[PDB]
Amino acid sequence: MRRVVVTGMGIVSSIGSNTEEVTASLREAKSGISRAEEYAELGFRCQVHGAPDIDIESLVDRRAMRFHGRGTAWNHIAMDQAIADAGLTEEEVSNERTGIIMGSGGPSTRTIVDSADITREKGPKRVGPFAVPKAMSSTASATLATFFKIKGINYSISSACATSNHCIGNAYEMIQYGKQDRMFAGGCEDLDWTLSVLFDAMGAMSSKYNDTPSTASRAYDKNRDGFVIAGGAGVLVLEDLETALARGAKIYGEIVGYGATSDGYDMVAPSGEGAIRCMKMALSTVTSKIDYINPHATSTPAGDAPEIEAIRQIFGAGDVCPPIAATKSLTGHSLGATGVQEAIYSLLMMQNNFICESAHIEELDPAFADMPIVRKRIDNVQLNTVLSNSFGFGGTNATLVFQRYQG
Amino acid sequence: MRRVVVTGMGIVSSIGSNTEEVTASLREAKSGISRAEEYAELGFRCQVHGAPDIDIESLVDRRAMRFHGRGTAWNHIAMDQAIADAGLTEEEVSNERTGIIMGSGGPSTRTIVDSADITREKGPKRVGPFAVPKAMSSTASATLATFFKIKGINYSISSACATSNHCIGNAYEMIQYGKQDRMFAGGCEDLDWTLSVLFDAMGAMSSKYNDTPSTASRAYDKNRDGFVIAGGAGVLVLEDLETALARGAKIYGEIVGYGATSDGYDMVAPSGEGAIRCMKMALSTVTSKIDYINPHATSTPAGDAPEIEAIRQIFGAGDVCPPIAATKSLTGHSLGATGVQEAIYSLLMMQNNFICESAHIEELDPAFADMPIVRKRIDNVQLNTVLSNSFGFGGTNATLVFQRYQG
Ligand SMILES: Cc1cccc2c(N)ccnc12
Ligand SMILES: Cc1cccc2c(N)ccnc12
Ligand SMILES: [Cl-]
Ligand SMILES: [Cl-]
Ligand code: NA
Ligand code: NA
Ligand code: NA
Ligand code: NA
Repeated sequence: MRRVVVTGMGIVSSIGSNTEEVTASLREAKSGISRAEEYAELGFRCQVHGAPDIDIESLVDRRAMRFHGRGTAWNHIAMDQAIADAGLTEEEVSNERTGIIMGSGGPSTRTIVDSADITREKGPKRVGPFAVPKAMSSTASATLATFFKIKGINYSISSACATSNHCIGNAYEMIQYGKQDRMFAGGCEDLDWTLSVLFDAMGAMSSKYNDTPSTASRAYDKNRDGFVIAGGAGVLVLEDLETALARGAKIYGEIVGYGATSDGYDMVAPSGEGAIRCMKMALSTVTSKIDYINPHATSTPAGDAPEIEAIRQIFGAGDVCPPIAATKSLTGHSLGATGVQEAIYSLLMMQNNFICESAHIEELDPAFADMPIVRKRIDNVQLNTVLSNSFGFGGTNATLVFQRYQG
Repeated sequence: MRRVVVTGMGIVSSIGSNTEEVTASLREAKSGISRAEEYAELGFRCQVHGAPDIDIESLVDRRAMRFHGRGTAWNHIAMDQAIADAGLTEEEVSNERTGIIMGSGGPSTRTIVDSADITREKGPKRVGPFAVPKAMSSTASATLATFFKIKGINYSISSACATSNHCIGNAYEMIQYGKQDRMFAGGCEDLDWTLSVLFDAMGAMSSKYNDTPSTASRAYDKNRDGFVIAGGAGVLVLEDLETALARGAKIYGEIVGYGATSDGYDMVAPSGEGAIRCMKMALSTVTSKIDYINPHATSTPAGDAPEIEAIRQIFGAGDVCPPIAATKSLTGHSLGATGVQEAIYSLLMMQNNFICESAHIEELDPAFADMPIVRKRIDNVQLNTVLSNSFGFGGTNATLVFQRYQG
């Protein structure tokens, strides 16, 4: 099997509109969470969100927007960034050896609702002719494959909050097996009340910090009370190692492990044992120690703890366990975009020799007092191997391991 | 790479609620298309659909339905059928070597719309706590993986009308590469006005045959005027050959080729050249002649023709080209479910030594007069290798080739 490297990155996040902004937010523990006035107006319990701050119309032209919902428009921006970062020519983007696996946890719920409303108010014709590619689950792959003239693989994987970890992992497999030489991999999610209300209704989102929105997401805090929803996108350019070396690519890291398993247990709550099998699967092909864990940890009572137990089972407790820092405390949870964004955060930390604080821990949950949860940013540290978990509703687990390339 | 066989099938279709019913409809060219009174009431141009006729509550118990939209409920039925057909034990369904790749072209649009309506009329709490797993793009994999206690791979692929062909192909790869020994693969789609209107609004669906609904879908007819939308589901059980042989499995066929490519051209219209590359990819691993083509052909002016040209380019014209019969003329188009259902139709035709009529051709389009489009059912024919195309919006192409197992 061939070796596979990351040669370019792009991102739209609640903590920045490019990799430089995101790096600055990570370093300074600057929260991306703000008040969602619209949620309050509609009567939600949770009134916080992680909203990107980016001018779409300035970055994607009107005709290029015809088939984009907002999530996929953010994904288009991230794809332009990743192409520019990788320094790819048009021929390197558009060829039979180059594909795309790009997903979202849902399609444009906004498009679906607006369409139903306008059908009933003004008639079906007034939905307009461009709604299907926004509303279908493959929206992220379809829109980008068509616009960027992708000729190789083209489809979406979805797996809830695991979505873009599986997209990256499957794209890794395509290259390992020799089916493609370059892949664009990642995903996106719109941020819209028509999606967010589904989570508010299940009581899944934070509601006791509405008056201090910036600290509402607080993985590992004793008083965590649910996740904070976000939108955005991310893209990695992946290449077989020979392709990357021969063109003088930047190598942000090598993908050295991928795990994918299923709990077969509960729709919302993780089992823990599935996560253990997923991490062991990712680690089975890794020879070096892990220097940093980017957990799934979403700031929920029932979710943060089984993952910590799974980490304990594999790595042990205390100083022998890799440092753990939950980026969702700053970013919230962007569903389909989470996995790829967390890959990017981890690669940017590796590039810049620091591990961010696991933010907003005012009082550590005593269940986790034995674990190396990062309470203050760690500087001047050389990270060589990093592990990121994403887990999703339906007991779906994905883990990725990235390594600094040194030959 | 390991050999991979189909050991069980399940189906919910507009032309039958199990494989026996479906076989009878294929043999007798019995249309599954009927009047959609609701579409007429809402002011649609198209007033026809392909609706399954199946009593869900009699086949899936109430607690088991908690997280199902109607499409995934049909998918659950198809999964029960496929497990029963394969004769699998509980241990054979639930183990680390057994996974699920199960998709839909969209999630439950009904759930999304109902949720938005009830939020605005009665408040967010009244959405209830079970909406997310119905509304997310991974609904088919999440619900079934959780209920059937799947422990291996668990995710969805989506690619519009290519969805379940890619699900089967990726599951085939998992087994070929040795990552899993058994996979449940397929997909589903609900049938609901909140999805159908999106297609009516683009003018994509048949509207000139509303007074004769049974003949509205008519691939290759000179007067075809758009596709007819349908709902349903299908499931294949896939196994590595040694696993299948050792347990005395039924072998409905061996998967011997898979193609997946991208047009990189137009969002709605196929390019043709992408399809040629996809078929060549599927055929690159096939040594036998193709005895039957199950085309993508959806009964659209702009879609049926480029595929015919691509077939001509690969296979030639006239008698040297494999017989072509468009099952969508009977079934309509079930979006996420199409691929797997067409695999099942093709395997059932192979099992029963016949090729169905390509139905409702009152006047053949003269552009296709040189091609072996089946005008009357062909009996007493031994089919050994069959090819099925599914293509999707966003220029996404998938082709599967199945072969009668003879060693
Ligand atoms: C199995 C296991 C446990 C803890 C750490 C590991 C590592 N760093 C590489 C591979 N396997 C590992
Ligand atoms: C390339 C090509 C053209 C036509 C038929 C074929 C077949 N039956 C197997 C493999 N390749 C083929
Ligand atoms: Cl459950
Ligand atoms: Cl286009
Ligand atoms: Na309105
Ligand atoms: Na992570
Ligand atoms: Na109402
Ligand atoms: Na087909």
